[PDB]
Amino acid sequence: GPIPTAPRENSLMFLSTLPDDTVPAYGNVRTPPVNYLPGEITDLLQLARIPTLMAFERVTYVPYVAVPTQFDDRPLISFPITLSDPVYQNTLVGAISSNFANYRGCIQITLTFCGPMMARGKFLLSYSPPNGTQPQTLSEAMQCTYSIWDIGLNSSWTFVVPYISPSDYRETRAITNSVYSADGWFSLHKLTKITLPPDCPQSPCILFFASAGEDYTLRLPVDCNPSYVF
Amino acid sequence: GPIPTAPRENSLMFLSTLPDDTVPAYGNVRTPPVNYLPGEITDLLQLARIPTLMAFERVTYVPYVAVPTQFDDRPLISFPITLSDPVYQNTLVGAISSNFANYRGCIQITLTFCGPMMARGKFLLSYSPPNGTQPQTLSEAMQCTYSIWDIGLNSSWTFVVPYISPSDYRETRAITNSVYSADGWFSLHKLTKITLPPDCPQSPCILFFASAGEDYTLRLPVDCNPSYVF
Amino acid sequence: GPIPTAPRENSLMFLSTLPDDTVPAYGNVRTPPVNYLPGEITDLLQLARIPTLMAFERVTYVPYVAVPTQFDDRPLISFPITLSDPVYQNTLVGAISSNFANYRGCIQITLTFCGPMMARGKFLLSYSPPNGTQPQTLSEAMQCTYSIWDIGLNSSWTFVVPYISPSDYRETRAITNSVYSADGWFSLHKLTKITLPPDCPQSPCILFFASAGEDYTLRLPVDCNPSYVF
Amino acid sequence: STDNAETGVIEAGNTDTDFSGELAAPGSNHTNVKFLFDRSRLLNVIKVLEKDAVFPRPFPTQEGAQQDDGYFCLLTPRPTVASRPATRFGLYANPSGSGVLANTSLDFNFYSLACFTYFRSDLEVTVVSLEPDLEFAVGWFPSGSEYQASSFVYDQLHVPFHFTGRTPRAFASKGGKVSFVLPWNSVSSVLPVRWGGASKLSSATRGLPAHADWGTIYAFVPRPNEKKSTAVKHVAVYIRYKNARAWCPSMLPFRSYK
Amino acid sequence: RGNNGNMTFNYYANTYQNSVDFSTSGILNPLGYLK
Amino acid sequence: RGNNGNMTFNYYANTYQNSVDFSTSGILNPLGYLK
Repeated sequence: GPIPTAPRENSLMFLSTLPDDTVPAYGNVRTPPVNYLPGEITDLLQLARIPTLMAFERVTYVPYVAVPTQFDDRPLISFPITLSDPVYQNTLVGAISSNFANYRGCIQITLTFCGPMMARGKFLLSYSPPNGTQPQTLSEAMQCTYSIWDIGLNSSWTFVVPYISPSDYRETRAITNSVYSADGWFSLHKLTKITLPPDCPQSPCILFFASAGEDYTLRLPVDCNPSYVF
Repeated sequence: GPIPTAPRENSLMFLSTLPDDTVPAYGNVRTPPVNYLPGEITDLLQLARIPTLMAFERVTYVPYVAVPTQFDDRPLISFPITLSDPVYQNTLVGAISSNFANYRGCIQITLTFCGPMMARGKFLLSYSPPNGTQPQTLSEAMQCTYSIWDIGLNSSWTFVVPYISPSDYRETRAITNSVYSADGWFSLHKLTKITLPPDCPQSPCILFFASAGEDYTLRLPVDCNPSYVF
Repeated sequence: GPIPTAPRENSLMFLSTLPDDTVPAYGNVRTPPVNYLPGEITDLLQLARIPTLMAFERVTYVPYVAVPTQFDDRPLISFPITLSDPVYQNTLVGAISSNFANYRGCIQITLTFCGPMMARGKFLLSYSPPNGTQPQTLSEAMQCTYSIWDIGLNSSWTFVVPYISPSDYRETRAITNSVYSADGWFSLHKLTKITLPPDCPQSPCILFFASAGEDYTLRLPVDCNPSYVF
Repeated sequence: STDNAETGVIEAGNTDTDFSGELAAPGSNHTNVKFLFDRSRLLNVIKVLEKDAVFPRPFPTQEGAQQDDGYFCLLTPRPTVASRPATRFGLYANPSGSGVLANTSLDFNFYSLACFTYFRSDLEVTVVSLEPDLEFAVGWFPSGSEYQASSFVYDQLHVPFHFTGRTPRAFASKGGKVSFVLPWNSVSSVLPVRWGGASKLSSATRGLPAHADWGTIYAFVPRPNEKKSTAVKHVAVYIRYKNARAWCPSMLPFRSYK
Repeated sequence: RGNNGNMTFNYYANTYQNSVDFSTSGILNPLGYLK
Repeated sequence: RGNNGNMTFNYYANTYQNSVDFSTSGILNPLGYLK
């Protein structure tokens, strides 16, 4: 005999994200093998963990920064830590992160000196947690978390921004500067002036790379912005 | 082949209280741990069993009662036993009970004397089951259930209203004074006048607390009244 | 994947007598015990098997029959055997039977003599299966099924109407006198006149009771008649 | 029985302590917190979109700004105003004069039984029509995001972008209902019934949480921009907490004495 | 038992389908006795 | 547990029906103590 049943209030509804399959129409098809293609990607983090070049303003954009010769106490360059900020816009970390809502883990920064082999100097890198006003001098910078990097044989030096947050997970866009979106600043200080022998070009250049850390993680997908087509 | 079935008369109906779940949309989410928060509440009785302050009229409301100096045979104070009565209105027992329909168990009352340490006296507490007219004298009060409490070192004294009912469970509101809603009266009698040494303030004050008993129980939820917002 | 199924032609139908349950709304309720009430009824036959008083016309109704003093050959009283007949109307057997359609088993009749202890006499009880015309004399009555009952110490005497039918089960109402509804007559004959000593009241009275038998049975419920309210 | 209430801790007693008697049987356990809160209830009533929308601006908005009001509903028991979180509940006792009227909402039952401090639970949503034989759809996006506002041209027919996206969108047949459940997705571990902190480090408003909600919901008509009708339409929103928990006692509202 | 035809499957739990009495801590028998 | 009547069958997996807390590496007890 017929099994008696009563459908629920939710019937004939079409839900895009429903976690289930549907009815086939043209089954029994067999396809060519794909064993010959190497380098299968299993998770997009594999691509998020590859360094890429950032951008700045030369006033009209370049990835590097030119070390001046004048003497002043302001930071050489400083940008905030917010994945929606323009500097991270074109880097892979930012581009992928803009399609989600939350993140964890430690961000990573890398530099490389491309000046003459005969030069010598030292630089100071610091990371300042949030405050009423951002740092503006070496004395203030020394107190926060910082490290000293000196020009030598090896060319590059890596820096890690620790994950220090009042809550697990953080927003990936800053509609307003709540403590859950913005997380301080990063700034670079020229500790000592550069020394060059006679008859050498002045004003060397330095280069930046940005990538995800070891324990980086994303979550909660979201729809993407199509404005690029225009 | 298709399983033949016939839906019942109750189909496509939306029932708020239905005991079942529905279809997920955005599953596979993982949340932060909450092991760090102490004091999880498992049942609202844990809160119903905490004493709180009642209220009376000073003619314009105070929780305490001032012992006069005049001599008269009427009860010092008497209020009915009905959870919808104003005196229990703001106490937790009454406030929570107003959201249900039935109750059981024994109610509990507590007092505390806050007068000078040098005073001495005695009081009589009585509970009168329902009758044609409420008690109005000590001779009548003595016959019902009662106890004698004397001022001493310790300050407080607890009293229990027994559950004496013609039926299991009782209504928590009194639309009309059927025997299933009202359950008598409670009254306090000043057995002897207070004695004080010279140069001391007169008219000490006494304080009341009300709470649920050990074997208190509620049942059958009901919708709440939103008038408080105005 | 979804289970494919096809509902039958009978869907969304509301059938009052359907043998199945429905969806709950406010479950998890617990009720008081009822162990204290004695005399639970499990089947209405328990009540159908209790004797009750019949009725007759005194021309305006009484349960008893007055024994005359005149001499005649007609039966003292005779009524048909049909549960829809007025005499059984108010008795429990008839009242309950009017709510069903079929019946079986043996009906039972009882009498009780309430005259002076000093009286003496004899009576004849007979039951006549259906015929062209009903019996009208003792000679005819003797041939059918009958019994002799004599006044003595004990007051009551029981009589059983056998179930003699051309088919299993019989109708409980007589729209027309088919052999499946009417089943003959019952009549009482005064064999000898009553003897009384001088200075005693004349015309004693006799009383009737009607009840279901041991092997009585009902079947096939039917809707009831609400005319009593008017 | 003699005791001292100043110690704070008082042990509950029974009738037998001071008189002859006995204790009563348990009965039933309808006071369980998990079992109490699993019941649907009305939350808010909103209009139905018939074109691309413009999300309302922040609160310091002056006059003359163009936007769409009353089209979005927040998912949170706390008070809200103009589709944005608030701190004080509002009420219009004199519907007259110029100015736009601000939408408001609240969860009367939840705040009538809000005896604790922190809360956490999943949430199941349902929608229902208030017009005869209406066709509509419902959209949603998680906490801490924003609604895309633009359209595309297909065959010279404008189509709003909110049709498509990788965050749930659902359709219902003529006179049908929409139902589904959501997870707990806010960054905070628990939802604060009452709060006394500040979100921004300066110029903040104390006691106004930032992400105390589940998401946001809206409804729209599946037709192109070319079919903007002449009459407004409304729908009703129902929510139902699921597998709830509480963490710290508090006090209940003040029932005023006439 | 009763006017219930199903004899194989029950979906909801007993305490939700029916009401129960909380605890405390054949041929028909006749009514009315004489001794 | 809760206002849930089904006790026999669950269709979807637990991690899709409910939210879970990711790992890291009877009678009612009283609230408030005195010593």
